[PDB]
Amino acid sequence: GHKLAFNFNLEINGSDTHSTVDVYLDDSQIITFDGKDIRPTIPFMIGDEIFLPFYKNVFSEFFSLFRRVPTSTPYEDLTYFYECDYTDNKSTFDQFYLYNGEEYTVKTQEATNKNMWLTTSEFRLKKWFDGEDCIMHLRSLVRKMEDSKR
Repeated sequence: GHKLAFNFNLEINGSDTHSTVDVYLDDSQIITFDGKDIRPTIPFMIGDEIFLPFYKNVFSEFFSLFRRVPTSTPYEDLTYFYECDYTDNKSTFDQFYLYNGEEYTVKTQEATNKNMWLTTSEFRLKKWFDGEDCIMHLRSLVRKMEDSKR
């Protein structure tokens, strides 16, 4: 089986934001994004002109459209994990949310970054990158790695 996982992290320091995305293919990091630049972290992805600019746009859209309020605490770390899996000709998916490292699932009746993050993250990502896209990318990436001169 194979997995393509995306780890979205938004760090809120006062009013400034630092965003990161790490992409893992079968538990190997292949792509990293630091808010401004996207980069390959594995040889077969070096020189890629198809996935890198695509993800760069997706990741930028994901973070820039998040409607945040001013933080009460000096630091807030918001995590959104998304993974698709293709095993035995079967497509499965998994996602979760972390606030300062801690998983949470329940939406509350107050206007906080923690709540907005939980409420909008999946919907926001799926606008440019849904499960079907993830599976296609996954299978395409697996083949690309196998066919690569590395």
